[PDB]
Amino acid sequence: EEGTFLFTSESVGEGHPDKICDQISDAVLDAHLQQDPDAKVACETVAKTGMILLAGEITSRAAVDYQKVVREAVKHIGYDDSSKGFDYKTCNVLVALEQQSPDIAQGVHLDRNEEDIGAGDQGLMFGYATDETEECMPLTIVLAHKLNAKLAELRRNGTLPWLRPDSKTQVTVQYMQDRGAVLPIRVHTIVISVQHDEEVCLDEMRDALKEKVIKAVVPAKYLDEDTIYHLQPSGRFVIGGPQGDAGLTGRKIIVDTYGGWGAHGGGAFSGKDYTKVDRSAAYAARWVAKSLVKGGLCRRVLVQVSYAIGVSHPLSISIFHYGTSQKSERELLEIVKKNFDLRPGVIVRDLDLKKPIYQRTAAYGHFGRDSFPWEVPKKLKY
Amino acid sequence: EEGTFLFTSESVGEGHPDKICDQISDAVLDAHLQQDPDAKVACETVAKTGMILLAGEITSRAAVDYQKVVREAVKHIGYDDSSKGFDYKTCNVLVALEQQSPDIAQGVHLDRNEEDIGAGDQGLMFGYATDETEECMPLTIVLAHKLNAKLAELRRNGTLPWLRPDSKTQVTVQYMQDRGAVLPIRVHTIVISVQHDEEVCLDEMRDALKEKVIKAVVPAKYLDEDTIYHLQPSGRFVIGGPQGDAGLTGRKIIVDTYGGWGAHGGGAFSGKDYTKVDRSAAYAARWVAKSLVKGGLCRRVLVQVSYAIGVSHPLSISIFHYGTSQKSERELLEIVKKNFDLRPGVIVRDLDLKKPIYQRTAAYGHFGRDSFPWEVPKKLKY
Ligand SMILES: COc1ccc(-c2c(Nc3ccccn3)[nH]c3c(C4=CCCCC4)c(-c4ccccc4)nn3c2=O)cc1
Ligand SMILES: COc1ccc(-c2c(Nc3ccccn3)[nH]c3c(C4=CCCCC4)c(-c4ccccc4)nn3c2=O)cc1
Ligand SMILES: C[S@@+](CC[C@H](N)C(=O)[O-])C[C@H]1O[C@@H](n2cnc3c(N)ncnc32)[C@H](O)[C@@H]1O
Ligand SMILES: C[S@@+](CC[C@H](N)C(=O)[O-])C[C@H]1O[C@@H](n2cnc3c(N)ncnc32)[C@H](O)[C@@H]1O
Ligand SMILES: [Cl-]
Ligand SMILES: [Cl-]
Ligand SMILES: [Cl-]
Ligand SMILES: [Cl-]
Repeated sequence: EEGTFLFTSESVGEGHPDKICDQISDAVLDAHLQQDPDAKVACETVAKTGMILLAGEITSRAAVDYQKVVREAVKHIGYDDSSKGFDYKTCNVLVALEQQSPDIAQGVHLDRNEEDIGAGDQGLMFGYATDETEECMPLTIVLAHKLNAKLAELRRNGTLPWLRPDSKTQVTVQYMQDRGAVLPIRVHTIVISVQHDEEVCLDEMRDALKEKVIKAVVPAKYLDEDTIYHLQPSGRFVIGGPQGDAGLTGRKIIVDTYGGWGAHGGGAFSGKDYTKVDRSAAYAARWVAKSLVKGGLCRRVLVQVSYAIGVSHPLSISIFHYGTSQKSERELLEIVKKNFDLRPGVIVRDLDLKKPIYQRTAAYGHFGRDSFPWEVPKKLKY
Repeated sequence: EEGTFLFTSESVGEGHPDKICDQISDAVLDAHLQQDPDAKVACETVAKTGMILLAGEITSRAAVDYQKVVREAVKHIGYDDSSKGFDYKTCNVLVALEQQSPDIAQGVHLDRNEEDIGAGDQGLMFGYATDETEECMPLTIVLAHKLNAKLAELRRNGTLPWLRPDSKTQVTVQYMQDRGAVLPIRVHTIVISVQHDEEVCLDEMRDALKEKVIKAVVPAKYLDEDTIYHLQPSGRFVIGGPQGDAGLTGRKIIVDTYGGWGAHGGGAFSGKDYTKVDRSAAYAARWVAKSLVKGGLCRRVLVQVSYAIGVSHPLSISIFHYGTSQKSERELLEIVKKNFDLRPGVIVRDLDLKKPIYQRTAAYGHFGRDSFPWEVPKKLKY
């Protein structure tokens, strides 16, 4: 119908090779933070057949056993046997980690008061919130994440023992306009691809994916006789994980955020401590956006911030409310400036960003879940 | 003023470590395509001190000397001596490349007519165009790219011989609304950080960056006494390239596209042949968007497509014109469907995507430059 449109988002499972890397990078970060809350961490992970490589820069007082940390993360994901294509017990773990560049350290944080630490890099970051779900997230990405979580649940509980950890999902929703906001109408198309054992047949998989995965996740009111299902569309997915496709940290940044809604500034989250504004300022911007929506000021909002390396205050803060506020964007920006301090050395205090909770963020999206500090709205004064 | 806002985009130079990886990945792709136009290539590159690692999946009839291809790419970028932190002559080149998964091959392209080849993965992709510049790109990202290009020019011509290849820039523009379109007013803030030799002092660098870089790129009509300049804001950037910061392919996807404008579906471009719709469908979507703007149908437009692995036709196509067309989005979508075929096996023909031109795309953005096929608008019939 006129005024309607389709929009698609995707998500991936815990054993998707890029997500393996994000989780390992954040397991490394958490291990450092457990011993040194001020650790400077920039840990990239690369995964291919039989290999996890850590590359990057860490300056920390912690003593971290990288072999143990990496292998325990892979064990948790479920890659525990050569029959599955990857095994935490027997893979190669290679480490190419150096100290943080002293030139960066001197320009960012050396001899600086914590509240006045400089941004760890330049960059731009966005925060988004939408009233279309209680958790202020787009329905497309929420459903896509939940489909992957359901696969992992049914794998771990033994219901569908042919499942393996590598999966991808994609959800297309038909939306209608509503005064600048968007309203989901129906699910138009669902894709699910998941790695599987050599014995199970395609028809058994497709039936299970429809009846035990989709129907257990997606409300029936969104599904109808016209909904299109692409279930195991490649026909065979026995080879998977890093053996099927190289993984790298920071290659699922749209899955990690809003599924394509809002906007993205390009920076990856995993493997980075709070001085890297790619993560901390994106978390703070989500917190601002969600606070504006939960505060009743907007129904939908996009916030941009930006930084220069070594400079503590943002270079720019901007807000767009899609026509969903009675207040001008100028007024909302004044409210934001009166209620939030987006220096990284203040964000760290407000969002408790030295705490080792980051591995938990590294699958199923960083936003919309589990009442992390950036998901608890701030009560606004104005 | 009310109705105005700030917006920031960034770009990076040819020697930025992530961009080094993109360029190497596409040098590898081009080397394969020179000998085997049908090569299946998924080449990731990782860079750290003294190391280029290639990881991924290639099935090809070509005989490629990876040592030579990698080292020649690094030579071109300018890393030719240990004094600069990296040297093509003496770095380590490690290769962890396997064949493409046979399970992918059978589901995507084996025994398929070329026009009916399946998408090489699921995913979503966007194309964007804006009439604010002749090349239909946002001014923020165009200026940011041009600042990095100017640095490389002045490095290569010996004017500023203290420059090294690793650089980043960022441009904040004040915009005003214009009937759904956006109109740039002035440059609010510029950041430039660039790697340099041990001898040159900060004041010499800052003066040169203002007088010989910014003033040679940014029209004076956009600069005024209030413009803020953050030039070498870290104070020291002698350590750079992969030694200062690990690089990975596909970690500059917003730099590669629209600088944060429009939208992004998450997929990286470099190192991938045309069957990977992350690249080919994003290129085709840019071509659609630019064709609509150059055709006079819109002033600003965002196109989304999406795919399932193994399926040739897009699962969804959607268009949003920001209120800048007299035609409804429904009508524009009908025009697009009548004029474009977004199957990957047709895109390859329309955009000549077996030709080895990809290394040229891998710095300074994939869009808005050099009349690549996706930048030449299609004449639309309706
Ligand atoms: C008066 O009330 C409203 C409420 C919403 C909108 C609106 C909208 N209407 C629409 C109507 C018919 C057909 C297509 N579209 N379409 C979109 C999109 C897109 C949709 C499909 C392609 C891709 C971008 C987006 C968007 C999504 C992600 C990232 C960036 C932008 N926003 N958006 C909107 O706000 C307009 C007016
Ligand atoms: C009637 O004519 C128009 C023309 C343009 C707009 C408009 C707009 N007005 C605006 C006015 C005052 C203050 C802030 N904003 N602000 C934006 C933004 C953003 C701006 C700053 C934060 C981040 C997103 C974006 C956008 C950019 C990148 C990615 C996604 C969305 N689009 N956008 C628009 O279209 C509205 C009406
Ligand atoms: C399709 S692979 C990307 C293309 C691949 N690099 C190549 O060489 O063609 C991308 C992701 O899809 C999933 N995948 C891998 N093998 C697959 C298969 N046989 N069927 C469906 N999806 C698959 C995995 O999640 C993988 O990380
Ligand atoms: C600042 S580094 C990212 C943080 C880094 N990984 C760490 O360990 O803190 C990101 C990019 O900024 C640039 N960069 C590196 N050293 C820098 C310095 N001393 N001053 C300014 N920018 C620098 C390079 O382009 C590099 O790829
Ligand atoms: Cl992927
Ligand atoms: Cl949006
Ligand atoms: Cl970077
Ligand atoms: Cl935009």
